[PDB]
Amino acid sequence: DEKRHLYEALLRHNYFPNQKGSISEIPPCFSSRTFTPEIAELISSDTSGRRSLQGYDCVEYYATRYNNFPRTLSIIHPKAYSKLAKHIHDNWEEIRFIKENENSMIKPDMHADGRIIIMNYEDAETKTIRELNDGFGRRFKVNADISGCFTNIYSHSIPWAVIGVNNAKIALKHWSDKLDYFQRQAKRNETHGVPIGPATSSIVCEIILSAVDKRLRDDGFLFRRYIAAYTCYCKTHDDAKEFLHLLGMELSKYKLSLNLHKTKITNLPGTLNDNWVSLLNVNSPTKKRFTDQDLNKLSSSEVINFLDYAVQLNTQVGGGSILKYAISLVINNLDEYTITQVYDYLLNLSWHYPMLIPYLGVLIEHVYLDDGDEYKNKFNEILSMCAENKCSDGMAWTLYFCIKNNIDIDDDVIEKIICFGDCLSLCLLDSSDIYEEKINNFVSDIIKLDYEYDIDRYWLLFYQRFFKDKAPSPYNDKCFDIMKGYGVDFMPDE
Amino acid sequence: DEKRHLYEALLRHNYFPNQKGSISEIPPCFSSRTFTPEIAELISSDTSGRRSLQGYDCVEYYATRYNNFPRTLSIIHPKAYSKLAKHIHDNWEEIRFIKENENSMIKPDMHADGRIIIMNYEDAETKTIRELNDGFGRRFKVNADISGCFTNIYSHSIPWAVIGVNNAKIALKHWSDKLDYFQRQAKRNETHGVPIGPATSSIVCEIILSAVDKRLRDDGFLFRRYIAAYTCYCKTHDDAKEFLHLLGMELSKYKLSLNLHKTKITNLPGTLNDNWVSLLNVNSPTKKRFTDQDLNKLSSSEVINFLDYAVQLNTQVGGGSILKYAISLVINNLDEYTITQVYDYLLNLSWHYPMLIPYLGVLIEHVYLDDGDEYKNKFNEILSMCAENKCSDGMAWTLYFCIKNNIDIDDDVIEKIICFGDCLSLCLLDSSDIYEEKINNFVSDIIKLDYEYDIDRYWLLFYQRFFKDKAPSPYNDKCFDIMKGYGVDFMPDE
Amino acid sequence: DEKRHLYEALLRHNYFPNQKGSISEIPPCFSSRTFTPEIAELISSDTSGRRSLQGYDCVEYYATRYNNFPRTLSIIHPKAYSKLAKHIHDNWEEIRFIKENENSMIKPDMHADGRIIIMNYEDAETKTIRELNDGFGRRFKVNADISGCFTNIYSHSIPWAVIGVNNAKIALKHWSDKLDYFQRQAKRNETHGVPIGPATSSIVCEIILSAVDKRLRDDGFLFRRYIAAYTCYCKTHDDAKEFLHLLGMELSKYKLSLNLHKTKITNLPGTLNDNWVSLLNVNSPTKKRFTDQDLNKLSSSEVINFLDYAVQLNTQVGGGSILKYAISLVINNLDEYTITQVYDYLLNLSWHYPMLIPYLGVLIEHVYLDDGDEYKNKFNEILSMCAENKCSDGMAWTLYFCIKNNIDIDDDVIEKIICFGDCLSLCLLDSSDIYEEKINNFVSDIIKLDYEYDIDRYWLLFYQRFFKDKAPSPYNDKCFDIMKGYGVDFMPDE
Repeated sequence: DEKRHLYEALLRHNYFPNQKGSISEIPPCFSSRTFTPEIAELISSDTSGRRSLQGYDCVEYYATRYNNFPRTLSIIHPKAYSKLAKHIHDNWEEIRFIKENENSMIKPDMHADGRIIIMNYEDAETKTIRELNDGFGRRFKVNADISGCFTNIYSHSIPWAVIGVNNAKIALKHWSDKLDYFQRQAKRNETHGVPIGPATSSIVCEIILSAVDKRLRDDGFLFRRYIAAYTCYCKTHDDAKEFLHLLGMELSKYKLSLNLHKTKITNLPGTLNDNWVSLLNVNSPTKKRFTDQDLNKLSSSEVINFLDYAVQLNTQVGGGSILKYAISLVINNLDEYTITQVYDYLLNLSWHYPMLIPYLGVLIEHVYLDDGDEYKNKFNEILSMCAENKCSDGMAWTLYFCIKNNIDIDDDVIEKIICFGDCLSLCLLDSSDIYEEKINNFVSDIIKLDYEYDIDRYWLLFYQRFFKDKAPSPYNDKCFDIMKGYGVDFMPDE
Repeated sequence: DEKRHLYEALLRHNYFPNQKGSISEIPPCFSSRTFTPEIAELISSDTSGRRSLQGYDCVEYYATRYNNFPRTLSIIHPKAYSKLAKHIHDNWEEIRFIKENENSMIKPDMHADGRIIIMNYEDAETKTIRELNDGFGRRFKVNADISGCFTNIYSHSIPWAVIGVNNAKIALKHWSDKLDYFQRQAKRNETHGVPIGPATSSIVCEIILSAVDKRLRDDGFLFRRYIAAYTCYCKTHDDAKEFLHLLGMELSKYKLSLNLHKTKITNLPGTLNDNWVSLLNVNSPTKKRFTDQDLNKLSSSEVINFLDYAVQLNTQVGGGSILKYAISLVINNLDEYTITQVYDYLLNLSWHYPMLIPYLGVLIEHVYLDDGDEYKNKFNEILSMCAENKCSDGMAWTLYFCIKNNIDIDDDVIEKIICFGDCLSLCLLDSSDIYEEKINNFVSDIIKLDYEYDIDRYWLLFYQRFFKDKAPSPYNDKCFDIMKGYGVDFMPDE
Repeated sequence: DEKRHLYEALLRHNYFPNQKGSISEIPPCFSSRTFTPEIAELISSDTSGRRSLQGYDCVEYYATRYNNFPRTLSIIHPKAYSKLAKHIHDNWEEIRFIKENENSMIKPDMHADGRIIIMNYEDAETKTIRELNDGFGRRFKVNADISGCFTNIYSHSIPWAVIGVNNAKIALKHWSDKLDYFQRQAKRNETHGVPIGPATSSIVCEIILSAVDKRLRDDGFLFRRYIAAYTCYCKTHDDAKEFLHLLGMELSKYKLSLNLHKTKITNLPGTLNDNWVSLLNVNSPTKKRFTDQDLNKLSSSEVINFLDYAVQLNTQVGGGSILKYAISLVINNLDEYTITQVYDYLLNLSWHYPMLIPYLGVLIEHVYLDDGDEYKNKFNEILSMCAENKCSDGMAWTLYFCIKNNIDIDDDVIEKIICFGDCLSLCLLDSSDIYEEKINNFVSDIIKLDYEYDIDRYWLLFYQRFFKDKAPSPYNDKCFDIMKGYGVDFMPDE
């Protein structure tokens, strides 16, 4: 069924931040499968325990963007998440109108892997045909962005999108009001904001933005939405300015607004992709597939020169993720002579740009890591940099490389891994079991605070220790106990 | 013979604007062959009829350049053209000194197809060797342009070029005076200007500019002429400024002048082609021929990315016809998977740039045009745009595609095709025979004016209707009758 | 042995300016082998003759850089050079500490060909791995240059580097003091400067700069030296400014200084090579080797378009030797159809850029030089340009092409070859033997001056005439006689 596929997707696949489909933002050690929908029903049914704080906090995760900026992905506390996912499942026949929207490019969809939200998933041919087809006969292309979107979505506006603003205000139960309550329970009983990364917040965002899409559609606008980005194709500048006005009205009705540093009108014909994308692909040494693998295999100077050219292009343009695109272009066709050179270049690029650390997972088997302890000092210097810059995805990926490849990790860099206080980093140090006593000091400092929001901020670490019998639950409810009795592990093996 | 080849070329091949050798400016439905030299002799011999207006007007044709600018090509009225071509033929032993000029790159020449004027015809190897050989040892490259050339060539200066200015002024018969008269009869008995596109005006321009070439040659200048463009190679800046001075004097003697927005001195070594040409060819995915066709066949992403890069390069440089060069680079090596994608990209580019419409004639058989009437609305939206922008070559090419592929054409776009009043468009609508009555209203409005110049502006439409027996001749002379009796058709089949 | 290999290298291989390893700065007609170490010992042992001038002058050679700037390479007078080379040989166990330095990239080393100093010699893979390895984890890259280095190295500071500044000042014999004296005797008994091109001056420069390298090393700086260029990799800007301060102190202690027009701090990650290098290599049509030679063979338009793109890139960037790199990329894979076109393009580029003349030695066999005397006028027009611009390497290479290919050379260009007064040019005219009498006038004007420094400036011409029995020695010492008796020829055959 599609209800069952959504129920699997909300918990087994898209609970953790898993929207990016090329490389994940979270290392593959952390997996949310075995958190089955029946365990979510049992958690929702459980009513024990008393909480002194309204709502639940989230395990935080600062992922690095192309400009090294942090984006705070969140792992919802699972007692607050099981109710939210179960509510979205039970109400799916009244929610699936977001699937029938045609202006939302990334939306819930029955993906084969098990997910429902995968950004940048559709193939290049259809994307090109759509871009030309919608750019047919038009003069201007308007790009608009919602300012926060994740930051300031109003949860009380979830019924406003569903049955209208004034009908919902008069009505103040209906399914969308309980959805608003359950979404609020996900993040500290707070009206504004949604945790970034779970598909439940993507569904909540799609529900609110589908009314905006409906009103923009009914006024005859050619437009597409990519999460919070609206692209409009306009025969004249009348359409260009009036779409911006109508989008501003429709967002302001649901308390949202437009990012005016991201608004720009560009005369068609522009570029189907961004300009740096075609600059890289035109100069890519892999741009032609030769149908024989020896020809497809690249040389040392070819890959290195393309990587230098990508570095200059990112310094000179910087409009997008130039390094990640360029590295994905050359990463899978490396010859054995290249692997050490491109590996060290990736070490250089991963230090300077910590979002490039996941690509280091491709080469680690082919590179002989023992060497003369060069890579040993490299990964620790990266770990120190990720501790310094407060970057969670680079820290977690580097620690996944350190435990998976058994490379030792220094004490002084751990002094800042423990002091940074990223939860997912501390779960990796927790799964190592060598640093049991520095982990114990941190969790004891959390418990001695007697602040439930800090325990909810480190719920993944606390649950991993409780499931590994190294600690008891810090909660008086049965949620951790129902998780552990059924075998829920958020750091599972194969 | 060469006299006979010129006589064929003036009427069968280069009567209509046919100078461009890669893609024609006029669709292949309009062909000037079967207008044989014997029919031209019979037209010249005929002396019947009375005309109230001095001279004849021309069928006008606004072709689109690389910057979307119109250039008004002209189809000379054939009673005024037969006399001109016959006069140039009879006097060819006194005209062929323009063929012996060595500084005129495009000039009358015995081409194999049947033409005598083909711009951009010589191969790249000789052009490169000439450019290096003439750039041997020199410091500066001067580029100069005649301002109007076609716009303000003085017809009375045709004998001035032939026998000298003062000798011709004292002489005021010689063959060049009758050539001046016959050239004036081509365009409304007007002294200034030549109809752009016939080879007779190219011969007239070469006759006048050969004296300029002779004087510049005798003063020891290394220079080449491309229609109205002079390139000079200079050992110092003394040569650079003095060539500009002498060219200004020699043009001002024959009443011409220099385009001073097109004058520029560039220090050698510059670029053999223009800079965007090498930028495209260096980045072209077809730049290396592999001697096997599967390797020569291109992929989807390769062609699309090169086309986006060409769009950015034209937006960023714009110095030449970047899109046409880039499309000619990739057009003939398309794989079957590409054809729909590159076709839609060409639809996007043809709408924005109407000179790119002729390339749509390459792909139309390989594209299944029935579809879901998408291409049906595309070609009509292009037709509306060409009606709006007053672009004749895009209109004529799109109509040639519409009749040849049998795709239907809307009434409201025809409301502006009839209102634009391009003659060659109305001959396509005339050959369709569905819109017989809107054509009849236009020609009746022309005839009711009783202005012979408007009848001469639509002589091709009037002759096509008269030859198809749908209308009588609007002329009291026998020229149309001698044309029709011998079977002259300007819209012939095979 | 390594002492013997150095002794061979100082005289047989690196006496003449031979540091560049791709194409030499001096044509292959001039070779310093057969000037064996035993002849150097016999010259050093000889004590006859009286000289009225202190020291010896050098045969001068203005080589053209990438910006057409002259660099004055010098061929040391061999009586002053044999003593210097023999002194460096005898003291090699006290000099070889410059070989153990790890921050000097170009230094004495046992090369296979016979040299000890070859700049730009190490392979690209190690250079890339070193550049990434030293750029590991750092924020800034400091580039610094010694201002003159060759121009103002203080010879009295040779013992200052060897045993310390104050110890050497108090000591005022030790081996480094006699090295300072012998280095002074090389150039006119002058304290400042070293003749550029002999390896003895490279050894003298390495001796002085190794103390700077030692002090910079002991203060924990990651830095590399390329002759006179220091590159430093810095974790912060504290290291960046403090390295510049310490390098300025260490150079000022040995009387040197920093080129402050060549000092710049660039945030890593920059470019491993320069930016134009990756721009050329990414756009190079030879960037992928196909393992079959027909595929590796290039077409006409491909090479010509890459050469035009290189010309624009050098006009637009100009940061390095863009033309020489681009030509070396395509020079060895030319197809037979290309050779004439790329040859004429190289003629164009050699005229405008005289450092590109040596590449003309690759193509001269494949090009049929007889033709219609086109290349005959080309090489003479180049010879006139090299005479005009006072460029010695272009003159010498063009004359090597003229004598080797037997192409005639005009009298009026020889009027300026004789008037320029480059010594190596006059040795080529001397070896031709046709122009025996214009050579005789020049050497008689030199001898009538009775200035020993001019005779030392043309010692190579004087020795070549004396060894060819066309003239007697202009020296009262036996050095020329011991050279000729053992068969020393500086223009030898095979």
